[PDB]
Amino acid sequence: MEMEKEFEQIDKSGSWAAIYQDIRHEASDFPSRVAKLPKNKNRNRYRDVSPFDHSRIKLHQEDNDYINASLIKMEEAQRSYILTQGPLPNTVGHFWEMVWEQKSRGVVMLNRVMEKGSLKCAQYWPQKEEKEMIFEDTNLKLTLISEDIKSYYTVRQLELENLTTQETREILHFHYTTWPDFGVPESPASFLNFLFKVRESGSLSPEHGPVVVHCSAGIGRSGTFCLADTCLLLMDKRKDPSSVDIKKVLLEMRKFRMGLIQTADQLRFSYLAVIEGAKFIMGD
Ligand SMILES: NNC(=S)NCCc1ccc(Cl)cc1
Repeated sequence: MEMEKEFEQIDKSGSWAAIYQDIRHEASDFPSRVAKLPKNKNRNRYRDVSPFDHSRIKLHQEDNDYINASLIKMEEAQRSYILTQGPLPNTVGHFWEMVWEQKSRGVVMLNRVMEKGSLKCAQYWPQKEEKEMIFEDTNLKLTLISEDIKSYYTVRQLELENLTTQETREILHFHYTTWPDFGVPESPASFLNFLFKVRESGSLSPEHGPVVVHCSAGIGRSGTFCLADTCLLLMDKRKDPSSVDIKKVLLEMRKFRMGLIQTADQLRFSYLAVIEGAKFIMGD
């Protein structure tokens, strides 16, 4: 059912809460036993947000291989995403180890370090060229190369160096800076512009490892980013773009990480972004 019509029908009937709860009821439940081991309590920002064992990213070390991060693999769209929490003071080194090991080109950040007067994630990247960061636990060096500040987002060029082998790579940091402290944006225009800048970079393409995407918990804003991308790609690929069912794509993605899309307002915003983005995808 053409999603724009399904949209006006849910809006006129005011049933966003009822649709959202049906998704929560049908969603997959898989074990997260590694996440709940006592040695990992300080590796988790939230007690109720864990990666499933079957889809979790493993760090390449014999000691403790655990990070709060999941591989979302979309078979028909031919896209992969890593979704992760905002790094903690004791997981900043693990975060950059995962970027290195998975061969990612891009990091997508959808939150500010401080929101609502509290810390939502660690200051995990350098703010001045001349003041580089060293992570001694994972033997990595990170340098700020350049920064381009726009009204809705910032793009940064970083150098990550594996101090063990002296190999270096360029990482792009895409930072969406204007998501409001409460609710969702009124228009999806600046979010869609941001998604098209990430795509243009090559960060989402098969010649690199998966893009790393985060917010505070790595399920809400992060969920919106990957749901919109995948839905617009399927609308480009299929003979009938009106066959794309956003609720079915979201349940497929929830097989790989729990809780993706945290509120009925984030679900409505996801429909709005796909509907509006399609008026470029279909030829404009
Ligand atoms: N416009 N001229 C440039 S960018 N020269 C090279 C500087 C550089 C670039 C990328 C990385 Cl990862 C590290 C260092």
